[PDB]
Amino acid sequence: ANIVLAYGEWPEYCPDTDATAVDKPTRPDVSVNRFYTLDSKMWQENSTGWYWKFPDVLNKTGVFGQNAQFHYLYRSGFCLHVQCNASKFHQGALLVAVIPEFVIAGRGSNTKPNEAPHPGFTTTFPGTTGATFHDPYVLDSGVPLSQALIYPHQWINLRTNNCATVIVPYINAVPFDSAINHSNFGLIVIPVSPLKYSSGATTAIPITITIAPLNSEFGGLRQAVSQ
Amino acid sequence: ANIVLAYGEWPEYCPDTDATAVDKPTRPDVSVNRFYTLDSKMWQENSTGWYWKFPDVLNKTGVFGQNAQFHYLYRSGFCLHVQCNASKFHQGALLVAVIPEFVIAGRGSNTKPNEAPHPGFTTTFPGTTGATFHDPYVLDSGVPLSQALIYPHQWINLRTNNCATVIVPYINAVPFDSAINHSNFGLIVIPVSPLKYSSGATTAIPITITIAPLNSEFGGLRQAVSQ
Amino acid sequence: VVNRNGVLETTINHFFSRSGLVGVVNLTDGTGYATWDIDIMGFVQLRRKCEMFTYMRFNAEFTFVTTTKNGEARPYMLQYMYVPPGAPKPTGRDAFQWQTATNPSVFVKLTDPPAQVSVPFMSPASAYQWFYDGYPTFGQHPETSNTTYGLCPNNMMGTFAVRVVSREASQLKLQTRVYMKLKHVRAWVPRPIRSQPYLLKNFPNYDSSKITNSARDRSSIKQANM
Amino acid sequence: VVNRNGVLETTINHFFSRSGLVGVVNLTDGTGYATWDIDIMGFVQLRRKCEMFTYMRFNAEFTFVTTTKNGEARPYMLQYMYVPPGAPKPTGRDAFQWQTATNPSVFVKLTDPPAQVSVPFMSPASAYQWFYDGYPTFGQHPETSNTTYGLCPNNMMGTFAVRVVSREASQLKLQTRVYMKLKHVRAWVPRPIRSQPYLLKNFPNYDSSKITNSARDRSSIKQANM
Amino acid sequence: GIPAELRPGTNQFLTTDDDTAAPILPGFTPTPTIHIPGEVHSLLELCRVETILEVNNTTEATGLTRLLIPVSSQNKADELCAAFMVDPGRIGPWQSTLVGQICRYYTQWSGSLKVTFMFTGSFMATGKMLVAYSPPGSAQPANRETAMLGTHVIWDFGLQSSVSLVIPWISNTHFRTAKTDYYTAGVVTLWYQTNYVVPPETPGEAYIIAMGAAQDNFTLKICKDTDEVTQQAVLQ
Amino acid sequence: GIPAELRPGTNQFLTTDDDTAAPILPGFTPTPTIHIPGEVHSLLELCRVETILEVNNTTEATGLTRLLIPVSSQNKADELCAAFMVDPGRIGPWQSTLVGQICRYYTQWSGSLKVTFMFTGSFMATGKMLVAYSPPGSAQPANRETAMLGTHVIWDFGLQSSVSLVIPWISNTHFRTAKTDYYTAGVVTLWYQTNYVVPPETPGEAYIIAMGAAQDNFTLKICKDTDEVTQQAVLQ
Amino acid sequence: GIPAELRPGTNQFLTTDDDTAAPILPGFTPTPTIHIPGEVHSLLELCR
Repeated sequence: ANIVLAYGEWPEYCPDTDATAVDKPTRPDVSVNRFYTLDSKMWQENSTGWYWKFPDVLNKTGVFGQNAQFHYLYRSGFCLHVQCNASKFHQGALLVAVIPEFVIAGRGSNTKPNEAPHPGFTTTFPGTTGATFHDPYVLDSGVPLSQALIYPHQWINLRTNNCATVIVPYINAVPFDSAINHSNFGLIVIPVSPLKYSSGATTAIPITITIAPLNSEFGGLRQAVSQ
Repeated sequence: ANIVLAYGEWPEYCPDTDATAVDKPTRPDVSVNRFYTLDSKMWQENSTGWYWKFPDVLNKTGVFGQNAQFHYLYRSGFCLHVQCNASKFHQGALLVAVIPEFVIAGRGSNTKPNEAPHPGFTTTFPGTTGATFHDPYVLDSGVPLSQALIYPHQWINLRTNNCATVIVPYINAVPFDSAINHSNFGLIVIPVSPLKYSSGATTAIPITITIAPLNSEFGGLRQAVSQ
Repeated sequence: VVNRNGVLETTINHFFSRSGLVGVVNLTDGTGYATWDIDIMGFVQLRRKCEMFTYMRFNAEFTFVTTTKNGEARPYMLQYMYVPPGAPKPTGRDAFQWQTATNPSVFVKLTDPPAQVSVPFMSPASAYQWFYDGYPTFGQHPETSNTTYGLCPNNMMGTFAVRVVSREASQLKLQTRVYMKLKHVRAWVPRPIRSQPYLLKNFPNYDSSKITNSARDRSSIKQANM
Repeated sequence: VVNRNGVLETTINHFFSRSGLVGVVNLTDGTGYATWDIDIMGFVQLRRKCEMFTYMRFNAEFTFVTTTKNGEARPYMLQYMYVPPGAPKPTGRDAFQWQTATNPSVFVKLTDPPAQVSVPFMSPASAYQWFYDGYPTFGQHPETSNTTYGLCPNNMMGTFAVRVVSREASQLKLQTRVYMKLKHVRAWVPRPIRSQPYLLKNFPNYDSSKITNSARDRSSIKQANM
Repeated sequence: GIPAELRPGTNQFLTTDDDTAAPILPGFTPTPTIHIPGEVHSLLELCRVETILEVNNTTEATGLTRLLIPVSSQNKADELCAAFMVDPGRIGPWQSTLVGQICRYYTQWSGSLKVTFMFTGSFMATGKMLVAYSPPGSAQPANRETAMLGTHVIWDFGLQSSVSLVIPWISNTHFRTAKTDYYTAGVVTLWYQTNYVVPPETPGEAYIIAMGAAQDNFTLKICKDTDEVTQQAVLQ
Repeated sequence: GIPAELRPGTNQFLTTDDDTAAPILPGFTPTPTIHIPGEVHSLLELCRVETILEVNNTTEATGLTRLLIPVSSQNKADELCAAFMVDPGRIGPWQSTLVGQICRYYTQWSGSLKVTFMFTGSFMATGKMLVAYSPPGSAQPANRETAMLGTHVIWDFGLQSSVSLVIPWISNTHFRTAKTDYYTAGVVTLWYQTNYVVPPETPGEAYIIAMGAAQDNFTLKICKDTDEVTQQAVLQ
Repeated sequence: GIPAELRPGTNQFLTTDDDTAAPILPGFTPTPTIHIPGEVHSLLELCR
């Protein structure tokens, strides 16, 4: 298909006039700006969807992960590539969308905040394997799925294409941030149209995610902390 | 006599800068812009008057009627011609007037709107045969007849003339309108001076109406609805 | 004769630019709120003046004068809210509608001067029209209990709600009078000025069994008494 | 078609520049003072409007409207104090905090018009954000009673205290309503507008056992009723 | 701030005040204006339009007959047909006209007036009439010899059906008050100048319609609430 | 000092007033502004983004299936698939879209609309559809022969998956009110133009996703409080 | 006189307001200023 540039802006280094912390940042730029492949997901007849919180999915893999957990401040953009292919006799559709500041809501009917339910840490920050949607219809947050087209997004329609690519810059209210404490955005994949085929067709359809962290900056060097 | 141009303005097509609905209108302009003759009325010694609500009198006759009930929006001006002749020994006078937005009032003394009397549909929208006046003195609406000379009008004085012609443009608060739901103006004919003659004179005096819809526009084409 | 008499007083703007009684709203605060459907043909003095024309386009100025039953002016806080068509109508003296976040409101004391606001021309059409010959719907339009023959849906402008801003019931019987002034006026198609007494707010009905003559009767056509 | 319809009403500044109910503070004066934590997601009408965006930067105008239980307006003096983060919180109706020497304060009568002040953009970050995906601390973040997952410490702006300036107890039950208006607004990253009912002030929780449909149900897909 | 003091007239709501008020909807753009015919800029454009007088405002006439002045053949000569007062705000025939209704909205009036008479009969009937305006000073004239000493027009029937009589505004003050003695402007009378003459096989009775209006120099002064509406409750 | 008097409108707190207030912190310098992507200058930028309609808003469908219109093979020909109203502020499918939610914040709306239909099936399936907008005047059309007399598009399946239907704003007033009779703009219908045809070893059912949006000439008028929030207490 | 209306924020005493007040002693001339060392223009000179 095409390539989506989120908000029509390329990622870039934090410039003059926009920085606050005063020390020279590091830019590895070849060993961190590369493509990483995650383990895939089995798309089945009743799968609800998956999500990944992004400045933690790569937080433990490679030179990027080592830089992230050695430095205290981080900033970069991303390139997202979701792959899923089937035969010409399969049918379905997936919505792939990038949600900045994707805050997961607790699921319960307690009106007193003291004893109200809350998601556990892993559900909020799944890591490399992601999490599955409990209620895809309300985006697991109380807001409708239908309007998630306001976010930068693509469709994988099995009769049209088999890849979805989004290029996204750095979105935050501060020029630099901690990559262990804050997840800048989440990536959601949801099958709004179910997967269908006939007997004799392959039943094992995988969905794979590959990401590239463009324009990586780290600062505030100290010992290595990851939690 | 002469010809009355209502408010000193000729009818015209809806221009640029004044239109709202965006689609090309139709202009038949030869098969709708022509003269139609209605069946006449017997003027008698105690006739009270008649009226016609005009964007429905022609709503069921000819190509104009077919266009009106096929299209949802309408706009045009009119030319009105009333005919009545008698001998040189007859006497009388008729007032012919055009009332924009001629709303017929209910006749009763009920002060609670829930159970107050109201005119039926036919009395409000008579069609091709018209309706007769119950109280010509109050114009069937609670306002005096004497001041109906504020409207564009003519007199048929049997000793002076035998025709009355009014040319009237489009009067409305919106550039286009529905011809099945809204009657833009009504035409009233009332004998303020009674008809008198002597024995041996003809007793059958008819009154006839002929109309021409100038500058016809229709829009919003769909199926044919007439109610 | 070199006449210098003056004709400026006879213009439409000077004829229509004067406040007049438009509405009266009664509150008991024993419900706790009152509502009023904005419609200005409820009082005859302004109605007769406005119905001399078919089409009228203007801005307005609304003044609110609130008092009690005895006429006292004890210091209380009142909220005036304008609820446009579609918006939810307040349901109690403490409901969630009264935290007006998009709706306009005026907080005013009973001891304050009467409140005064400006209103623009708000019609989906190009002008307000008091006479609409027709129905606002495709249908059957029954011949017995007709109604809906003079709706003019281009004239529906929402409601006005008034409440007492208080923790609980204040036990105050209030009466607020709404006065409207027309500004920047234009008019089209003059009509005869009504001679018959009014009967309904939204319909032109008149008593046919009792028709009043437009001129007072005199004894003979050869005198000059009446 | 030469369209002249007007689009100025649809801007962000005109959409957000209208006062709305933000807080309610109850005082008994039987303690002698009341406090309120400044946080404006306590009422749903302004919350739904503000949560249509991720980042928002603006100045504000705060109006205070104080009444009694019955609604009377007896003449008393009240002190409104704003206590920024870190500053000591007043402990009594006569404590040493009320001699505000660096803190801002407003002395206002119950009989006066509602008080009105201006507030700038006061965040250590570049914008206020209502959605903060993360924790404000390096730690263990337990998996049972989590909390602190949406703190956004860049949004903590201090408290508001109100007292009756008097020699002793005045025996007055007061209620002050705080209305906020946004001015000079900028916004970033629009989001879906919430469909589920709100449950908590600081969390986006929703009732999963009772999910409301975003569209009302109709009988068949071949009709056009709902 | 700026020192000031508040003057008498503070905190008053004048119904006819000309000030500004706070807008409720900022940034608002109204519906665009279209062209509508029949625009009105003053009431004086409406005072000049001719409108029927209810001269036959008696008990016997009801309905449309109140607007018809009968004219038949006489045999006593120099007879009187009709008479009415020329004050437009006074009760009587002028109450049924538009200029009268508008003059009822004001306190003082000035200028000349016009009355048009339109004859309705057969083509064969003919006659002459004397239409006389008499300024104030005495009762209504008792004969045509007295009535012809004032302003008048002699009108014969023909192809043209109507005649016009101009009442020329003979007053001492620049304005007159609509019954607010020192006012009233005189009386209009209508007399048979010769007769109503008709051939055989033709009706012996015909009608005349009168129509009243203002003139170029007409003007009004001091707006007021009219006295032709009535209030009893709040629904009407 | 300077003489003055206080006018009506004194001592009133208008929620939509445009005035000045006293600053609390003099000499204050805020945090400097950074560049953030995705800046929004008006809601009209958001009305133009396509968003899914809940057309299958029935009792049987719950969850994501409310956004899927089923399409299978017929055997009765010229059959009807779907129908819905085109008023964006009305209850129904448009309630689930962004332009509908924003239109619920205003009183009047104007301009054209757009609906995109996206076909989801196998590469081998094919067919044709008739998507018809009908302006007001009657009930929903009962057959394709009636429905094709209005505005319509004939859409065949292929490499391109979606089609667009523009609802062109045929009205008499410059604005329409979102249920505040004289409004509602007509009905959209979706009919089988030919059929749904598939080879063997392929599912016989597929889905269609509809997505609604505004147009360039769209505009809104008179802000108001929406009717999709509810208040019961003060913690939410 | 000049028509006006009074706005919210009337009759309030803001502790950090920047306005004028009426002088109590007209024509007053203070004691002349001498040169004193160690003048301070901001607290930031003392933080350093």
